Amino acid sequence: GNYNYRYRLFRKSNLKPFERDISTEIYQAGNKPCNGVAGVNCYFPLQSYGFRPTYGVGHQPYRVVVLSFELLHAPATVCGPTNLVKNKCVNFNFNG
Amino acid sequence: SAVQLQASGGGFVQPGGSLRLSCAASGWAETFGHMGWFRQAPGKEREFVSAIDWWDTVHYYADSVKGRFTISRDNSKNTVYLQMNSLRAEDTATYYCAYWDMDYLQNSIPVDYWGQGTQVTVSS
Amino acid sequence: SAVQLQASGGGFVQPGGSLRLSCAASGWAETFGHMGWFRQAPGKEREFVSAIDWWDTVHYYADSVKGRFTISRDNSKNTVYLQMNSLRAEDTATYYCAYWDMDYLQNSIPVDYWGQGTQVTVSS
Repeated sequence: GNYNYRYRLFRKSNLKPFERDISTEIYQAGNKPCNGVAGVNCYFPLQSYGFRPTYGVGHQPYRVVVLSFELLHAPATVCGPTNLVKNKCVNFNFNG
Repeated sequence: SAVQLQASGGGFVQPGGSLRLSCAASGWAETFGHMGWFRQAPGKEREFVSAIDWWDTVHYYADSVKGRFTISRDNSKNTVYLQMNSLRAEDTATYYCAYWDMDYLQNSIPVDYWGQGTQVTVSS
Repeated sequence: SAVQLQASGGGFVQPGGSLRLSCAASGWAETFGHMGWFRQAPGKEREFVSAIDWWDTVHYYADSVKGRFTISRDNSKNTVYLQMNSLRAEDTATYYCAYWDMDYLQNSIPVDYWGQGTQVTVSS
């Protein structure tokens, strides 16, 4: 059981695009005050992931990588593969 | 499908004795599923303890608790009861009540719920 | 998308027999589409057989295959099977393991990716 991976379910607020949340405070879920102590109307937002090779594929862990490019000007960083002419009508591909 | 499983009780007891673990549901679940417990030793990862259904038909005990810890649900009180005996070292930890959701157990793998626990300490 | 499919199995089934196929998947895809089989009856048009959701949340069946077909994906090697019970004597077709590269099947006619035909005759 790979319980190292964990997820959050009892979070009050939504997140903006590409917004990180790392706070692990006890989530106050309702009317009765908790004063920071889990109990009535209070849950822990963090939950460990039950992750074993014996599991359903939907329940099975998936490694997800998200890349957010910016196809705009300014120097890039990635561009697979020249010589500049200087007076003739020639197609140019200067950094993008 | 969100339960605020309420837990209460605890105290300090002596080694080699016996006690009980508490786990009661005070919220709205997703179905009539299984109930159990999970424990975590200091400096060690969380460890599964025991598994039992809504009707105490199937009795899955851990080997560290077999013959000594006898889990059993209630005729009418709707509460499983892990009654201990001859306590060992591994059974003294911070316990969390487990809750699965299945009738025919193909595998004991899928978990569905969690709740608060009871502060049980076993020392002289 | 560029998805390679790995289907295998078959044999020589009998009236009232059954099959237990397999269809492994490998290759980058635009989305996690559904695997399954588009079998054309011998000399007929390609017909949906039984589709499983990639998350294993949706199952599909058809009248020509109801009661004698079922699709299930292997959790270990990711090879989706075609295991059935008492397949009839008329299924002397070639079974393509097609691949809808969409998360939901509004209609089965547009089949982004496809598979290899599995030719199994049904006679003793």
